[PDB]
Amino acid sequence: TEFKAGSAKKGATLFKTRCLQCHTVEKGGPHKVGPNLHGIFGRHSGQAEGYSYTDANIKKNVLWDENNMSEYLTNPKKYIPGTKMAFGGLKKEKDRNDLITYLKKACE
Amino acid sequence: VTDQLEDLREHFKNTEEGKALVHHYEECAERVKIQQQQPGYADLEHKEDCVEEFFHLQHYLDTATAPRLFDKLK
Amino acid sequence: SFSSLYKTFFKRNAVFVGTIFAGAFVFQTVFDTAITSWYENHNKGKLWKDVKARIAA
Amino acid sequence: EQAARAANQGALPPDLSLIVKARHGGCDYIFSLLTGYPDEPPAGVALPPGSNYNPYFPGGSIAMARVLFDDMVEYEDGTPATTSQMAKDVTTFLNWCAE
Amino acid sequence: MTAAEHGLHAPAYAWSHNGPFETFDHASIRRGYQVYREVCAACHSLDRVA
Ligand code: HEM
Ligand code: HEM
Ligand SMILES: OC[C@H]1O[C@@](CO)(O[C@H]2O[C@H](CO)[C@@H](O)[C@H](O)[C@H]2O)[C@@H](O)[C@@H]1O
Repeated sequence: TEFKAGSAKKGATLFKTRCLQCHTVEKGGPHKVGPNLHGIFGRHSGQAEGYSYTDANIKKNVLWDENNMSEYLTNPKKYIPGTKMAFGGLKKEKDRNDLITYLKKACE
Repeated sequence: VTDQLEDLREHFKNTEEGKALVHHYEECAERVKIQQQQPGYADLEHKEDCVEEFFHLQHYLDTATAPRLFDKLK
Repeated sequence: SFSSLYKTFFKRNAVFVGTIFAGAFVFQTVFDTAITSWYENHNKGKLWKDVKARIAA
Repeated sequence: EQAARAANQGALPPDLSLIVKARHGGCDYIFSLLTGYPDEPPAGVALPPGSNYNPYFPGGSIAMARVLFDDMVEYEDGTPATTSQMAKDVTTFLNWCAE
Repeated sequence: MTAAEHGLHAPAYAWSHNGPFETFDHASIRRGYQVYREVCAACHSLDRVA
């Protein structure tokens, strides 16, 4: 229950500057360095068709929700060791809460 | 503790010279924003950009922040 | 280089090769130590030795 | 190289062992590049999909995005990990790698 | 050559290793390695360093 709803506006800026380089959010969006994230919540990790994930990501088999997403974004390689995702991590809970809030709205 | 270079850059954007330069860039930006709204903008081959104005601004900021930044760092 | 000072050691003769070579050996040692001490002191705090000491915790 | 490019939309991140000596500007250029990404490119500049604007890079269009952000690293010695501090420290490390 | 094509001139920062009598700041090198490992290493190799 750690995830708290925040500003979707601030989350969009975080996605633009921190995730947009490797990810897309629109439905039917193309894959880049990372797989398209539409429909990520409520779905298990490493299942987007057309993208080649690492065995570490697939074997993780995480059913994505707001809370484990928060822990993942804090330190990706610590949560899913052996993953291709190269991210710095959001140490501040406010950043995570805002980013996830935007992500929830982006795929509704 | 916010970024020391960001602080210094913000400070110098506020000097008289810094404000004149941001003004010149902002004026170019507005002019470009208008050109884009015009019909058949995609077909011009002589589209103006504001790189030069942005460069003048950045060069001025660099000239002021470069010799001061490291005294603020570890 | 005072005439009297030079004469006390060399009496109007030029310095001979053997003494030049011997003097070069001593110079090499003293000069290196002198330069090294000055150089390390001028950069005190930046050297690994100084940083390794700082990491006491 | 194939794997490298596949992980960076076709671009190849160069080895950094000699980057400081392999670029005009040396430490100044490396530092200015890492701390020189504006939030948006100057007006009228069409940035090729997948590119990032940085005035210090010839042509302004670079395949590397800004990667340094405040506090992304926790310095062992207590030093505040600001963007400029990290850029200064990594550039110094890279200068040592090269020389 | 236009300004854009050439790239903005990088200004002169006061690196503590600038100057004939100056060594590198080894604490800065140490910290810089950490930045390389945690950030740069994901995309950048350092092949010539043993
Ligand atoms: C905070 C910004 C980011 C968010 C919210 C984010 C989110 C995600 C999520 C939730 C996944 C899991 C995908 C799945 O299981 O279907 C993922 C995978 C991935 N992401 Fe990101 N990401 C971000 C930034 C980045 C960046 C900057 C890059 C590129 C340098 C990147 C590269 C990847 C890759 C390569 C994968 C695949 C992992 C694997 O197969 O091991 N991501 N990302
Ligand atoms: C603070 C850590 C990093 C440092 C010090 C660094 C440094 C550099 C430098 C100096 C260049 C050369 C630019 C030139 O040609 O003048 C470069 C290019 C590049 N970097 Fe990085 N980088 C870092 C992290 C990253 C990360 C994490 C990635 C992958 C997500 C990345 C991807 C690239 C790419 C794709 C290029 C090629 C750019 C181009 O030629 O258009 N870099 N980097
Ligand atoms: O490939 C990166 C991708 O990010 C975007 C997001 O809008 O570019 C923005 O963020 C970059 C990261 O620093 C900036 O360099 C760029 O100027 C900014 O527009 C995409 O435009 C770009 O393809």
